[PDB]
Amino acid sequence: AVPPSLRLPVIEAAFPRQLHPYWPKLQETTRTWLLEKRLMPADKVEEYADGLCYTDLMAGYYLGAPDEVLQAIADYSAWFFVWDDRHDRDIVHGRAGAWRRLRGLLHTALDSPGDHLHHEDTLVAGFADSVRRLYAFLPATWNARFARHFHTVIEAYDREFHNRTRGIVPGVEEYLELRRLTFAHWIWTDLLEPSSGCELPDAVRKHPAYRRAALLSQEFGAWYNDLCSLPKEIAGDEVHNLGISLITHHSLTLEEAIGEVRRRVEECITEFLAVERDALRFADELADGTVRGKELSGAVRANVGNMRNWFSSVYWFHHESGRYMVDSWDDRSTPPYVNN
Ligand SMILES: CC[N+](CC)(CC)Cc1ccccc1
Ligand SMILES: [Mg+2]
Ligand SMILES: [Mg+2]
Ligand SMILES: [Mg+2]
Repeated sequence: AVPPSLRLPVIEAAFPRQLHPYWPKLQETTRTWLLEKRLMPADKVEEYADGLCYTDLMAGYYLGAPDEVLQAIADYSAWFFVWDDRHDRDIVHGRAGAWRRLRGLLHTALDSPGDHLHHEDTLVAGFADSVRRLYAFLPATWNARFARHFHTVIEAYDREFHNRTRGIVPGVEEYLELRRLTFAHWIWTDLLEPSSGCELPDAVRKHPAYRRAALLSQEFGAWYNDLCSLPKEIAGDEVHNLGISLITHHSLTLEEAIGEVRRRVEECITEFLAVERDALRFADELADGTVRGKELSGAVRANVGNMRNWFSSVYWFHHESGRYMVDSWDDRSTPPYVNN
């Protein structure tokens, strides 16, 4: 039973969950990978990894992905959670130098992952391994776009580091802009393409229906994370959360902020339903009788289907994952699964 304040009947009724058939193998393979890359200590991997549901989250999203593509995405995503944890810990412990160096190494590795496969920082080596594998699926033009997007993500994380160190809470619009980067909207959107086996031409992926459907899917995910992770984030002195920006710059109470975030989340769903019709119509138009047209149509249709799957995957992930279960921690400011 989902807590009343977080429950979204529309998701539960109109966005039925899906699960990729590779999930059982995926869960164990990512667990092994976390252990082999030493991204988490062995006993924490044993106690916590499965319960974190990181593979479940990706397997409920990129339906139809080749197993190897799903595996690389899942490893990358688990890495990404561990990076969020590292960033948090560096901030909490005032490790400005260690963060600066990691930030620099990630920019470098992103451009030449092969060279960093056995780097001394296991977090960098893990990143390089997943990124090298992601770069092996589609042409270099897709790789360059992924890299362009992720350079931007790294810098958003740096801005977060400085906000939290300088005690700054972003304004609401400032936050909403930053959140498209810290949640990595365009990375998850990029990864739809290797999942359906086709780098989409700019003309296709920048079609206003495709763009808007892709945006709304990610806005839902980010803002629903904000709604559900708010307790953990308040407990851990995190300042980046739509609710926190509203309490700060619009003078709402906690109750009022939760309500306003919920409303913005619900609106995302019905805005998506409307644009989804246009995106699927676009998918139909691409099927003009030609082989290429059919390829493009099928890929857009699969991608839009997965933009829809993201809603239900993110929704349930927040109620299933140990990551947000702050009520169960002895110290609410220090999640048990992070390296402190
Ligand atoms: C740190 C969390 N994460 C995933 C790695 C980084 C952008 C965003 C996210 C949170 C919850 C669900 C889905 C994505
Ligand atoms: Mg976080
Ligand atoms: Mg974060
Ligand atoms: Mg959060």
